[PDB]
Amino acid sequence: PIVQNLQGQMVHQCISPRTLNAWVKVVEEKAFSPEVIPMFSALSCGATPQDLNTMLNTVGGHQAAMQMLKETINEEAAEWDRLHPVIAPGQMREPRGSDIAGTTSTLQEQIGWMTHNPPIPVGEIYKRWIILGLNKIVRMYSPTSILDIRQGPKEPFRDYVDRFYKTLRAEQASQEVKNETLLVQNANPDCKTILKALGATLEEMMTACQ
Amino acid sequence: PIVQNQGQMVHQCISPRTLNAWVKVVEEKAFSPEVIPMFSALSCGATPQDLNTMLNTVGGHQAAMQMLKETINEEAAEWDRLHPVGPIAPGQMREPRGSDIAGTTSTLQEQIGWMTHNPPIPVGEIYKRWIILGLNKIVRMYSPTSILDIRQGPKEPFRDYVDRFYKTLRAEQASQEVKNTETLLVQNANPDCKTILKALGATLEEMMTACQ
Amino acid sequence: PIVQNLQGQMVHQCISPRTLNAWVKVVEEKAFSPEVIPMFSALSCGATPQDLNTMLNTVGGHQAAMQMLKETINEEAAEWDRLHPVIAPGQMREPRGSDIAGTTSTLQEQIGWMTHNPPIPVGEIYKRWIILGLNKIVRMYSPTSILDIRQGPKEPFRDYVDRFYKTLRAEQASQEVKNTLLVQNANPDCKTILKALGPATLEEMMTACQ
Amino acid sequence: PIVQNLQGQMVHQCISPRTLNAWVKVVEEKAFSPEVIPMFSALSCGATPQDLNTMLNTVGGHQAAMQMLKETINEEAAEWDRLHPVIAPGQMREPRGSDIAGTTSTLQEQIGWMTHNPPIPVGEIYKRWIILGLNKIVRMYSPTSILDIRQGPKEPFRDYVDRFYKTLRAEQEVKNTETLLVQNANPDCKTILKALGATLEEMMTACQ
Amino acid sequence: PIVQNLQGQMVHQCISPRTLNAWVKVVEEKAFSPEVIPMFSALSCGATPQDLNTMLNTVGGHQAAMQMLKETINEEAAEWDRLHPVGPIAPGQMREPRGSDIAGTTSTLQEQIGWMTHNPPIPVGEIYKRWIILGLNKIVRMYSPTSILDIRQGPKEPFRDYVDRFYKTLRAEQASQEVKNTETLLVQNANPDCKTILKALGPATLEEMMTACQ
Amino acid sequence: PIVQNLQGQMVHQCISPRTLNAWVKVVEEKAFSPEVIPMFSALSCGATPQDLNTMLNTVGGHQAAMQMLKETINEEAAEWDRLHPVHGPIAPGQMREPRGSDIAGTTSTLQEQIGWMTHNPPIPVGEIYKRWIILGLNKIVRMYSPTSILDIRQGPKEPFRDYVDRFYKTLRAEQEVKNTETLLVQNANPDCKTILKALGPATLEEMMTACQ
Ligand SMILES: COc1ccc(-n2c([C@H](Cc3cc(F)cc(F)c3)NC(=O)CN3CCN(S(=O)(=O)c4ccc(N)cc4)CC3=O)nc3ccccc3c2=O)cc1
Ligand SMILES: COc1ccc(-n2c([C@H](Cc3cc(F)cc(F)c3)NC(=O)CN3CCN(S(=O)(=O)c4ccc(N)cc4)CC3=O)nc3ccccc3c2=O)cc1
Ligand SMILES: COc1ccc(-n2c([C@H](Cc3cc(F)cc(F)c3)NC(=O)CN3CCN(S(=O)(=O)c4ccc(N)cc4)CC3=O)nc3ccccc3c2=O)cc1
Ligand SMILES: COc1ccc(-n2c([C@H](Cc3cc(F)cc(F)c3)NC(=O)CN3CCN(S(=O)(=O)c4ccc(N)cc4)CC3=O)nc3ccccc3c2=O)cc1
Ligand SMILES: COc1ccc(-n2c([C@H](Cc3cc(F)cc(F)c3)NC(=O)CN3CCN(S(=O)(=O)c4ccc(N)cc4)CC3=O)nc3ccccc3c2=O)cc1
Ligand SMILES: COc1ccc(-n2c([C@H](Cc3cc(F)cc(F)c3)NC(=O)CN3CCN(S(=O)(=O)c4ccc(N)cc4)CC3=O)nc3ccccc3c2=O)cc1
Repeated sequence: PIVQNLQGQMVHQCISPRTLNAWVKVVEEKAFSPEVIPMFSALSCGATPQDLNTMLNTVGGHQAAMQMLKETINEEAAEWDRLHPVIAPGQMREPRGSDIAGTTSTLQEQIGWMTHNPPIPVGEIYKRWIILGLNKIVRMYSPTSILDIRQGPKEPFRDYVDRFYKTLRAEQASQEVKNETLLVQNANPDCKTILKALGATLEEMMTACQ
Repeated sequence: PIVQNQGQMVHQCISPRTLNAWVKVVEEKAFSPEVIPMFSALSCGATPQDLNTMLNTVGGHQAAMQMLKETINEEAAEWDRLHPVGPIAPGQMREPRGSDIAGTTSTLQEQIGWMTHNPPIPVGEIYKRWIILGLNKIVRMYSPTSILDIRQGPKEPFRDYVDRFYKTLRAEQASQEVKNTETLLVQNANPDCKTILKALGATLEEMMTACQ
Repeated sequence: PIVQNLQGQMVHQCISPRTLNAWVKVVEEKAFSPEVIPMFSALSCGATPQDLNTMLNTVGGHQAAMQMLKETINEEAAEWDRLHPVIAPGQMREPRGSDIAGTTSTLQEQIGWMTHNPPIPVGEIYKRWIILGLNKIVRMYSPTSILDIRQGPKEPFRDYVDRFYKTLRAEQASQEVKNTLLVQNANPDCKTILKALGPATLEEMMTACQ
Repeated sequence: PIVQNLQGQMVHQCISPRTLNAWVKVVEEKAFSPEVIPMFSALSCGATPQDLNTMLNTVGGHQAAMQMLKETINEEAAEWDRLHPVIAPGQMREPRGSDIAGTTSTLQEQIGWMTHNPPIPVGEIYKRWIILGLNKIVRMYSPTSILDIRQGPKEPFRDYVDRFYKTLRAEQEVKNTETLLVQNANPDCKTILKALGATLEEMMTACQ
Repeated sequence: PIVQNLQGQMVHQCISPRTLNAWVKVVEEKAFSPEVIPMFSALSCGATPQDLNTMLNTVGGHQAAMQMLKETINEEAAEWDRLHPVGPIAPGQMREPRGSDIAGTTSTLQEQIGWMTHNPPIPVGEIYKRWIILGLNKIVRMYSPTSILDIRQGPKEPFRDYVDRFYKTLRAEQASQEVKNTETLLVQNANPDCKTILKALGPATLEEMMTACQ
Repeated sequence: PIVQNLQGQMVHQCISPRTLNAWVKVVEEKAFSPEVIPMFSALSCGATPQDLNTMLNTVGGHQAAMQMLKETINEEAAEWDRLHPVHGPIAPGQMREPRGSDIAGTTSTLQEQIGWMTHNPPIPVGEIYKRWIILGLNKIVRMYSPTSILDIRQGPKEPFRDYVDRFYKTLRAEQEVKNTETLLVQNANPDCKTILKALGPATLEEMMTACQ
């Protein structure tokens, strides 16, 4: 990553083993559950594109997902190249899409762009792209539609809701589309009665159905 | 988080140690009360971004986490009432709205600016306050039993009963005036103990010795 | 905690996850075995009262013990307030009992008191109180009286002694009061052997009975 | 490794136990699965040739692979010696192939070359060679040809693809994908896939 | 412990949790096997007497051993007090430590640091450590199950195993390494088949004896 | 060990618990498999002779091996004393030449050891002693090696790769004399030996493909 020495300067560090291991475990244990994204994002704090490639490369298995991911990166790099078409000796060049994915850039270039003032945050840009791709995967790997999350007849409301919102987190839509109407619909009769009786916070709905 | 290098205050990444610690806490302890202090400790120094990171890494408990978002909305709206916010002065640092504190509408730089500025606007600590509010409501929610239903089993050692009593009591939300203890504790004691305890006019230490 | 930067200044750090986890494990694994006290004391090296509260709060279960602990803290804070009753703008105020327990003080105050020269070691004072309470608990949680630690007829002396001293460690009295019963409670075969020596090191007694 | 002190200077550190253990575990758990290469590369960030030797030496087992590896290093060192044939008192000498593998160089030389301006990145060069050898091994240890990765008749497309690309990784103009993937798909899917002109996302939706 | 800041000065740190845990595990896993001593010594690198007390206090169980240990410390502190007797101290100045100051009983942490970091150092940490290690040796011998005399090579026991037992057992026992000075009782206690073979060589390296009996 | 402070100076550190534990585990898990040597060498990066003694002392069990090791150290210290005999009473203040036993950390203090190592030019007593220990560790590894390379014959149902793995593992335990693809072919089973003999004495890669 790039991080700040107790002096003041911004310097390149290696990825820790702690971070490497953390990432592999995440992927091993949690597949492409949604909470992988924030965990990836956190574990890639400071990351150069090189570090992001390292991280993705250490993922074995899920190679369909990872090819899908490469496709999503191609799309976003091509779009970057549309919006910013691209040389002076000594000076620092503008990065193409493929420079951001760390394909055509060297580490030094990547550091140059990131630590320059103002920064070209190629790490953060590539990360944005990877996270796009990771969302598409998470939805892909999502087993069940939110429509098929119905409260079991002997299912405590809380459990149902847990499933509801877990499932909902996996899917991709405007948070307008994601914004407690299907929650009530899919509730079981006993609860739906109780919930329909109110005009309500989730806290209220969960108390009411407890 | 924000922490101290030399002498200057600087942004660090969240450690993997901290991330893992938080996930484990939530995996192992659900929303047992001791999650709150553990969250608070593990979020020492945290920017709102770090707090979001932490909450995002929680998979499962998504009902709780939506409940949490609601509690944050309530407190942000109230913040916006108490501190209304033009085009800001160029260069200068703007007043944060509620949603800036939850790290929704602020950038990391803004968040750092507010926290490290002198005097500090401790957006990290404010958001943390809100999250902890929400976490308490959840802990009460996830609490299975009312303190009224904590009755000493007929073959239950007093100490165990008390452990349950106070564990259960910790889960519930009220002024410690309302929680103020050694009245329902005695009531709910089993006969053998209730006799012994009623005999005294007493510390918990004394009650536990007496019933041992 | 408060600890020293490689420069020289005394500065506040967060509690490490390592320390948090260490403390929880201690309590999970060892309950209120006596060796919890020194382990708590070590893990609270440098601690502000805030850190001490954090640590105690992370203990789930043993809530009877922890209420008992709060009572012991009340006693000692009230006594502090007896011995030291009692504001100037800018200046640093004298801490009441409840300021030491971190109830009524802010972190800044706590740091102020501790890092001031001369120090008001509120961390160390509160720690003293907590350790008082922890001793009362350890005695409480102690199953057996030292009087009831009798060497089994087929029990190796060393085991007996191990039990003896473990049990003895749990109980609360001046080490004058703890400073005879080891020999008394020994089984006949050993008691003969031990009585044969002139009121002897433990090493000697354990060799003699081996 | 060679890494940067909070001051600013470049200095030699020992390999951490964390790194050593990490590497051994990788090799124990993942054998010569492809993701070992990037994991080796990451864990050898900063490495002197000495550190690279250390790392390879700590691998017990897979001694066939490791001899194969030595052969690949010989080839690349000999080639280095062809392309750069090879002292002034005080001054720093040009490294032969065997100096890069850390066989004939001392640690000091290795540091000298790496930290000199401009750098002679013997660490990175040797690493390049090791990674060459590691690829040959990964292909060796690969059980199945991409030709023999056929979608089972009751195999979900995603699983098939996972196998396809895992297998493909073990073996990029030549690797260039959405031609043998379709060929080897089972009938039901091949129909559906042939119907499109397509991203993998699209193909996987279509076959789901 | 006392350790050196990246500047240059010597400063007190807390004991790490890593160190605490390490010590407890050692004692849990390895009891009073001999390799506990060097492990204690290593884990107590830099230690103040306070840190040494902390470490010993975190040991639960083995309380017989730990009382034995206290006795050994009393003996050595009393002897210290004989060899270095100690008025009201000069104001400001640093006092001579009694035995009980070295065990961290009567000294404060500040005193302990003062003694250790002063030039020349009074290495109270290292002295107390010396005492603890004395006591730990007596314990290790105590907890040692078998005498070296009773380590006889089994009739179907490979020599190497026998030797492993021999020297493990020998390590547990306390005498001058003159008294421990090896390849005499090792041969005696060897089983017949080996004793023949070993006696055939002229009083030989251990390597040679182990090859010969393989 | 001796290592470099982020300033620039060379300073003594304690051995980490991480390093101690690492070493013990290595020895527990891997006995005297050959890869213990490089692992020891790595874990003893920076080591004073004191640190090397610490490390060896923490090894319980394998006490035969460890006595064998002491013998190997005696041999090499005596030889050191032959090649470098020691000067009267030493110059006051000045740093003395180390005898063999000073290098094994038997007769030297830590300060002396640091003095020798950090002096310019360095007397690398750590590295010298390490050399000796590694000599002894090799003799042990060969000792603890169960099988001769001659007795590594490819099983009739043994995949070549496995055979080779055994071959070279075994060979590592025991480089002109070690120089290889001659006994490897000899000891191959008939089916493979045919195939391998067909190629003109070939890389190992080629031999392993051919026999796969
Ligand atoms: C498409 O965007 C890309 C493509 C490549 C990289 N890239 C990479 C990426 C990082 C990566 C990993 C992922 F899991 C998912 C991602 F999205 C990104 N790794 C690789 O490409 C390595 N790698 C080899 C090729 N194949 S394959 O199966 O044989 C194959 C062959 C042909 C076709 N058509 C399809 C697949 C698998 C594979 O992994 N590694 C770098 C390492 C060192 C320096 C540079 C790079 C760099 O640039 C980065 C982004
Ligand atoms: C309610 O206040 C908020 C709202 C959003 C955030 N927020 C967040 C928060 C952090 C968070 C996590 C919690 F578990 C609980 C909390 F209270 C806070 N997480 C997310 O938004 C991620 N996320 C996706 C959306 N849903 S959902 O189920 O599809 C869904 C969709 C619509 C409706 N109406 C209900 C549910 C689940 C989910 O998590 N992550 C950020 C990351 C990067 C920058 C910014 C942010 C930021 O702003 C923070 C506080
Ligand atoms: C008794 O002295 C005290 C009392 C409270 C605190 N204190 C604390 C303490 C620290 C603590 C934890 C212990 F396990 C044991 C201890 F002795 C000390 N914790 C709490 O107050 C948290 N907490 C909630 C209340 N109860 S209860 O069961 O509902 C309950 C209900 C009715 C009655 N009458 C009594 C108790 C349990 C509980 O835990 N946490 C702080 C955090 C942030 C800033 C400040 C504080 C601060 O001041 C510290 C010392
Ligand atoms: C081939 O290129 C080389 C050759 C040697 C080294 N090298 C090394 C290498 C590192 C290494 C490890 C690998 F797994 C794979 C690699 F490719 C590279 N390790 C060793 O040499 C150790 N080692 C000895 C030789 N054999 S063997 O079985 O006896 C043998 C003998 C004859 C024949 N024909 C076949 C096999 C096994 C063995 O392991 N260790 C160093 C350590 C200290 C300083 C220097 C060195 C250095 O130079 C490095 C690269
Ligand atoms: C004998 O020399 C000593 C005596 C006491 C200490 N000492 C200590 C020592 C350190 C220690 C631990 C060991 F495992 C072994 C050692 F050798 C040394 N620990 C204790 O005192 C704790 N402790 C309490 C007393 N008993 S007991 O069973 O009730 C008991 C009762 C009656 C009789 N006659 C004998 C024992 C058990 C016990 O454990 N802890 C300090 C902590 C804070 C500041 C100071 C001290 C300090 O000075 C250090 C050395
Ligand atoms: C021969 O070279 C030596 C001899 C001794 C040391 N040495 C040591 C060495 C380090 C060491 C460990 C090894 F596993 C193997 C090695 F080769 C080297 N350790 C010991 O001496 C510890 N130790 C105790 C004695 N015995 S025994 O079985 O009772 C015994 C008694 C008599 C006879 N004849 C045979 C065996 C076993 C034992 O273990 N520890 C130091 C620690 C503190 C300061 C100094 C020293 C120092 O000098 C170092 C090198």
